[PDB]
Amino acid sequence: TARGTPSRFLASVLHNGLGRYVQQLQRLSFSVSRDGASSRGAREFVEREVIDFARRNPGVVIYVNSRPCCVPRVVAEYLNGAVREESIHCKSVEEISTLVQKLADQSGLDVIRIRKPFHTDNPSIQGQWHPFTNKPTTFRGLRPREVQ
Amino acid sequence: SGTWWDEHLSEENVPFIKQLVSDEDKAQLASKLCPLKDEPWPIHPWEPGSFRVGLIALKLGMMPLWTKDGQKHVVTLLQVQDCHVLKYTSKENCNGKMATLSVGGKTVSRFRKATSILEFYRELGLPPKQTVKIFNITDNAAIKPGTPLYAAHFRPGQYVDVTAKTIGKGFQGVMKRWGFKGQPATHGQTKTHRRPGAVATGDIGRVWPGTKMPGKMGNIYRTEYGLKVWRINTKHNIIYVNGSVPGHKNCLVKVKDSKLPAYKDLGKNLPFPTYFPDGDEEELPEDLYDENVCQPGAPSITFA
Amino acid sequence: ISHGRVFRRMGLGPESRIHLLRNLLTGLVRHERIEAPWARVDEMRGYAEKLIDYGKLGDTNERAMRMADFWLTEKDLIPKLFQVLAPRYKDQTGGYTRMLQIPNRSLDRAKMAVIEYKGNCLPPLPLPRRDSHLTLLNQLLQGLRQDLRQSQ
Amino acid sequence: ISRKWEKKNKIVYPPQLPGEPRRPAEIYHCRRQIKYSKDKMWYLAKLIRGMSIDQALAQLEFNDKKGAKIIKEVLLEAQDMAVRDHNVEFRSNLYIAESTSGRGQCLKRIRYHGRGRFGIMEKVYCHYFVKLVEGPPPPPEPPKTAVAHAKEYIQQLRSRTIVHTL
Amino acid sequence: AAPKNRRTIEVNRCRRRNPQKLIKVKNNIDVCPECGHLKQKHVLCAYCYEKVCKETAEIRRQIGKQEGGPFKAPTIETVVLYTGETPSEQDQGKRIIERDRKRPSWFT
Amino acid sequence: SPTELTEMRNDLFNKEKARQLSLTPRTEKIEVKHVGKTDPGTVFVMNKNISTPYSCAMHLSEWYCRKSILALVDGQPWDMYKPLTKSCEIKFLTFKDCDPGEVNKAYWRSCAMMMGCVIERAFKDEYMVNLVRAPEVPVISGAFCYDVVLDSKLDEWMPTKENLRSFTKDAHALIYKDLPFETLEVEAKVALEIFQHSKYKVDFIEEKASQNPERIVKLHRIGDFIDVSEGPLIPRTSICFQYEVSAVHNLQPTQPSLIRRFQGVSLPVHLRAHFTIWDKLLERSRK
RNA sequence: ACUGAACUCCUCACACCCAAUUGGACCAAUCUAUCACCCUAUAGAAGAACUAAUGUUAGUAUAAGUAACAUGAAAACAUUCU
Ligand SMILES: [Mg+2]
Ligand SMILES: [Mg+2]
Ligand SMILES: [Mg+2]
Ligand SMILES: [Mg+2]
Ligand SMILES: [Mg+2]
Ligand SMILES: [Mg+2]
Ligand SMILES: [Mg+2]
Ligand SMILES: [Mg+2]
Ligand SMILES: [Mg+2]
Ligand SMILES: [Mg+2]
Ligand SMILES: [Mg+2]
Ligand SMILES: [Mg+2]
Ligand SMILES: [Mg+2]
Ligand SMILES: [Mg+2]
Ligand SMILES: [Mg+2]
Ligand SMILES: [Zn+2]
Repeated sequence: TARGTPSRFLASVLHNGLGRYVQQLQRLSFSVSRDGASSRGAREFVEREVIDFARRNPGVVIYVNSRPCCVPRVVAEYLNGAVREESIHCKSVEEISTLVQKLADQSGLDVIRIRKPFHTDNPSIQGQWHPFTNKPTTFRGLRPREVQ
Repeated sequence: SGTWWDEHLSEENVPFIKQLVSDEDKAQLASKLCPLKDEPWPIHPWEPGSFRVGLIALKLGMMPLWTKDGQKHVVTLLQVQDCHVLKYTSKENCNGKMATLSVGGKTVSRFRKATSILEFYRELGLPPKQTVKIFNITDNAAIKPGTPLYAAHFRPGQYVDVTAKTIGKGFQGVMKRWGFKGQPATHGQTKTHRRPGAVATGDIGRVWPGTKMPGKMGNIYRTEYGLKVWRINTKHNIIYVNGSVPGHKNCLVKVKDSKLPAYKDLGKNLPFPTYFPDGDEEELPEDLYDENVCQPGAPSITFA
Repeated sequence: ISHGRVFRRMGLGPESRIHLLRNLLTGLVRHERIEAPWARVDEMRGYAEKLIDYGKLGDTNERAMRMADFWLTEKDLIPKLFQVLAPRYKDQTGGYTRMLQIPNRSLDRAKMAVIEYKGNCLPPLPLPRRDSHLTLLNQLLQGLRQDLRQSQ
Repeated sequence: ISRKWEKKNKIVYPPQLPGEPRRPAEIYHCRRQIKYSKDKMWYLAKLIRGMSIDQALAQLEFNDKKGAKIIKEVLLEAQDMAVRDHNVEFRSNLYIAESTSGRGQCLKRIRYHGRGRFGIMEKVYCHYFVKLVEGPPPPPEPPKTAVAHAKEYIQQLRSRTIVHTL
Repeated sequence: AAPKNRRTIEVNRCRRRNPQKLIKVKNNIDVCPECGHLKQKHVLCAYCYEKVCKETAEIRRQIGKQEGGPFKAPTIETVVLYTGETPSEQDQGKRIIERDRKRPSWFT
Repeated sequence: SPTELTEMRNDLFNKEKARQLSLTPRTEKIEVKHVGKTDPGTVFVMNKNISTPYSCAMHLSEWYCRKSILALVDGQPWDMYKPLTKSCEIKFLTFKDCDPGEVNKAYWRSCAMMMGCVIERAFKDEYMVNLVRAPEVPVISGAFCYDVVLDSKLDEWMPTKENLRSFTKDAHALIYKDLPFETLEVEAKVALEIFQHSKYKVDFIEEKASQNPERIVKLHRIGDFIDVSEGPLIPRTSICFQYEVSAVHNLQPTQPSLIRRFQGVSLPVHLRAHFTIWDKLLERSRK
């Protein structure tokens, strides 16, 4: 629930797409087992898909560890300094490729409740409403029931 | 740390300080004996609808009084002790209907009073007083603060109202507090002798506000209306009031003119602002009696 | 309501109250200094002074003797009252006893009091004493006293 | 059981640099298995919480409760060991930082009632814990002034935004 | 009449941590000038009184020793004399109590 | 300008204190035996010139710190914050003692100096104020007094009741400041350097040096204010509770110059008087 | 005229709002076979999952620091007194 969870406003890292778009994902670490059924899909991913992904995303450094492990994992690091650990345990190649692409598309901002589906730093052009907007001025600036 | 006046005083300093403060109090009281010699506030003649200031008296006790018709009336003795006008407030300032006079009575220790009260009395030049009561007056009845008040302010034949805190009986049950009949002694009645019965009704799941229940009785202000002034003793400042006034003996009572509609406009003959002894026109005797009062020293009454 | 009630309710009742006070008073006559609960001491104090007054009234007096016989359970104390205590206080008209509060009892945390007959042989109590005259406040007031007496 | 409070005096901090404020000495001391309710003990612990060592000892000396003398004993022991072992300069220059009661191990007994029926009585035990810190007792938090309240309220008004808008 | 519901720790804390329930700080505490131990004003110093009581007890032991058995209250005044003291003109015709120790400073 | 003068005085005071502190032979230890009715035969093994009687009290209890006003060192009065010099016997003097005469004198002198500070800072910049001295008037007189020479401009000026109230409020502010009474024992030359501007101070230092076998004089500081004292002072400014500046009198022999005697009355926290008694003391102190 | 639903449209998605009952897809932990080797895989097994039985045992709360309970007095602690 919202009351049970932290929230944030919609934001970018450094006004990402304003000047030029910079891919937020920086590093991607994979822990894969040579032997082990959990990492089967992961192995097949490393065999076919990771090379092409690396070519497509030159800004991201990909590390493949290939060590004994019961659960294979992918660790995603972002420019803002966020770290995300995602289990690729007993996942197909398609599922892993999907997940990895999602990580590439995501920024480092926390996946929590976003308060407003829009964000602007200049909401007003004509000038924000105040009580004296849409009020006429009076001669000599006389208050009601003022003699002088 | 807590401190009292004589905490840090020597063996010989205590009597000296006591004497010094007592003498100053005596001097201050003696200073105010002549208000007319001092610059007074203007004295106005009595008009219909006007209300004058009252007094603060000490309840001495009771004695019997007899009348020429032969009927015995018990009277209460009210002694007026160091009664002074303390403060005047205008109607506009008070934000009220009438002008007010704050009047104090019965001088007390300076050492046992708060700084605020002490400062106020210092400005007055009077020793502090036990109780201060407020009297609603008309503008023409205004008296300069510091002016002493005397028992001769009231006159025999006049009716007065007396207000005091009643004798506190502490926490009392329903029978003593509200005169509930209680329950019978025998014929069963296991644990019900003095208990309140049904407090409320079944249908209401509650008890009404202001239901009569056990609690603290006494120690509250009550007014006794339409008490006749039988006698004044000018020497000792004693008022003899008909019947019983609320409170214990040696308490302080607020005495004002009767508010009852019967005695509305009987203030004609009374000294309007107050009685000023220093005026010295027809110097009053020791005792002022009502016509009906059997004076001590009078011959034995025969019903002819 | 207990307006103007001068005697405490103590012991198992009125007789018991008398008997309790009698024992405390006997203790006081013998020892000349007694520790007891504060309230009991305060109650007994009055009787202590009254006893000295009857002691003063005379040895030969039968009324005083009867009173002394009642209040003193140990009979050897009856000479002492008439021949020691009464002659001691012949000068003064009252204030024979001295009562002072004592630190609370260990067991039951009861308010405690020491009562003595004045002029006893025993070591003096650490009585409370008023501040010396040579203190700053007392000096200022002595100055004031001097100025007032010089004015007159 | 756990006895962590004892181990707290065994902490050794590295030597301080010359350009550093002097670290106040902390002393941890407790009495275990006091035959006394923790609830009753709490009041006495609360009483002396902010006080200096001498103030606390004074208050405890003239208290009528059983637990008062026990806390007095613990405080005196703590004051002694503070100067002796923990290199506190002055015995007076100490204040109570922490003062707490905790539950002890307890015993179940039978309480006989006025039929065949009964109740289970519990023999209460408690621990008293104290932490003393070298230095004058910190001044009590001043009551909020009208100006402080006013400032806070203005701050609230100034903080507010147009909600559920662009 | 039994509780209809368990009282919570929040409500119980409010009851038992009320100022009314709390122990009040005492402002009566002063240093006894004689011994330096703390005394409550209006109350005799515990230390000083204990000292006086110890001496009183010793004298009373001696009184009992001299009297011998019960019902032996003297019909004359009593005076206590320490070591290196002789009865005066006033002390003559009084019962003499001998103490093995010296005069206390406070005893006069 | 007054500001530069006080600044300079502070610099000289600090320099002298630093000089005195520098010559300490590396934290030497002194044995100080406590000779009192209370806690008898306790020894303090303390620093030669760092340690003070207050730190001896701090060794004993808070009660000693709170109540002790002076220390008697070898039967001589000594400030609580005045550093010790040698192995000695110490006892602590409070207001409540059988003969608190020394404490009375110390309190009296301290209040005199406080009043001096207040009246110095009180006047406007355009007007000239010169502090003469604090006479050793007895407590029995009823008012501590200070002699002041004002400018020729305020010769015809007499202070109002409101002016006296303002002095009182400034004095209360100084009490609220809670400033320690810093002391310094110096050679005459140092005092001359500090008090070169005020000729009255020059003369007073000269006579004080003359009465001493050496040229040793005593100086006291509250806060940015330095004054030469007749004797030892109370530890702290907070000791005073009731402090009112009573009256000002022009001294009769006003042939060469006009000297105002400022009179006031004070009582400590320990010996607080009731409102009524205090009023009597005020009415006397005005005389 | 406007307001007014989970109705309908709109952007994207879709197995994802009935009692008893019935059909189906998954699955925590444990043991075993074979794997795996910072805690897992495919199978075979089974004392295989507890917000509820005035459930059983244990702990600790509430009522509650409540109801209730206890030591005749002084003293030399010899003793005496009630
Ligand atoms: Mg009946
Ligand atoms: Mg019955
Ligand atoms: Mg029955
Ligand atoms: Mg009563
Ligand atoms: Mg009883
Ligand atoms: Mg049975
Ligand atoms: Mg709608
Ligand atoms: Mg929808
Ligand atoms: Mg639909
Ligand atoms: Mg659908
Ligand atoms: Mg099962
Ligand atoms: Mg369970
Ligand atoms: Mg169950
Ligand atoms: Mg209850
Ligand atoms: Mg009960
Ligand atoms: Zn003592």
